[PDB]
Amino acid sequence: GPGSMKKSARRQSRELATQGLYQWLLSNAAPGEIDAQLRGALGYDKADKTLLDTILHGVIREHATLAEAISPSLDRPIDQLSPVERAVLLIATYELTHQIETPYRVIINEAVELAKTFGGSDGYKYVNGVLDKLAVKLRPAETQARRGA
Repeated sequence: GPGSMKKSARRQSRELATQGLYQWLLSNAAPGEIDAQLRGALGYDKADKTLLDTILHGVIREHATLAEAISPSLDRPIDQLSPVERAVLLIATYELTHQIETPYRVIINEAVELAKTFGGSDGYKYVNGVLDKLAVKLRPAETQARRGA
């Protein structure tokens, strides 16, 4: 399973978890509703840099299944967690799992691209603004490099 050659693989599962815990404390939705994301994507077995390769294939293949997996994971239908909320949370986390060290630029870009259909004029700025706040802490040097042209 997880390599964890020298230092614990547990870090990865935490970096995955912080997404859900953030959405929890930030969106202030019911614990289980958000917790469900891990019921669909079990972090334990996938928490390690070796599994990431497995994960990207799971992204290309099981993206749709993952998105749908939220509905049977709860006692309630998929739409409980608002369209934008779930759209961003599930995809961003699934990517984050294998993109923990990847530029927020690309992750946010993709998130914004999805936000188009879900939130449109509000959504694309909304998702940028919410992720930005973390990015300025997890990658300050890059966030300070704001190039308009």
